Amino acid sequence: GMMKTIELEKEEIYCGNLLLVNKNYPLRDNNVKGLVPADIRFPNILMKRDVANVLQLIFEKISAGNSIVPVSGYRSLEEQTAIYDGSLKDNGEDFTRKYVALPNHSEHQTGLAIDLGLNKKDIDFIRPDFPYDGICDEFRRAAPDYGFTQRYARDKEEITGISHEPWHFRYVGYPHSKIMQENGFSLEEYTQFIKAYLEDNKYLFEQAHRAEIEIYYVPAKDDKTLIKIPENCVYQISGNNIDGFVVTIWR
Ligand SMILES: [Cl-]
Ligand SMILES: [Zn+2]
Repeated sequence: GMMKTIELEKEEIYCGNLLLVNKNYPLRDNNVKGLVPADIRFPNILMKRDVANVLQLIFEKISAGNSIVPVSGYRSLEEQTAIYDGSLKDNGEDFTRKYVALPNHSEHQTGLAIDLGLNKKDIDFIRPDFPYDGICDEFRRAAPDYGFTQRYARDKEEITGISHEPWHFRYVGYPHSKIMQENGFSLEEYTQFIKAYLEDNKYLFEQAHRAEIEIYYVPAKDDKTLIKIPENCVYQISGNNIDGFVVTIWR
């Protein structure tokens, strides 16, 4: 059918589900919209609306009931700064650099990241309990089917700059989360990987109808970046927070 041109300003590389935010690549757009409470039972834990909806789908699918609680979701700049400086004081500099993201380098400031914990009264905010057994592990194994990935694995510490965290999950959206799982990728790795697939060489994701999904990378131009899309497709576009765009096409 008809194709459609999308025109993107360079600053849109700093918006979207696939932002890479880490020590090297800071958040450059503090302007998160569509934050809502993740759950009636925790009004102070906010996250992006579609991400709260997805988190509810996962808890329903695994029958989590009340055994998993959200410990931290969206954090503003002032919250992250207070957490970092308070951890300097309580825990020391080595621990804090390994476990608390720098202000403006925290995925929590995007509304796409969530810290989860077993439901106890004894919950450590910085280290909540989220083991690789039982219901927490059911979540962990279901998560990539729904757009979530465990962000900081032990075998990727040298790449992520952050120590192993059982409890921290990041929404990137489907099928990206599933492709990362199949390949054992951290987000750092996936952000490089997808650059190998340009518009004339798209990555093809397909399960078993369902539907075919194509994904490709578009480098950002200095000014306006031009992307073509079929009117005959649901699509998503995200910046990668560095240098370009990932386009996802549902065929
Ligand atoms: Cl066109
Ligand atoms: Zn976290």
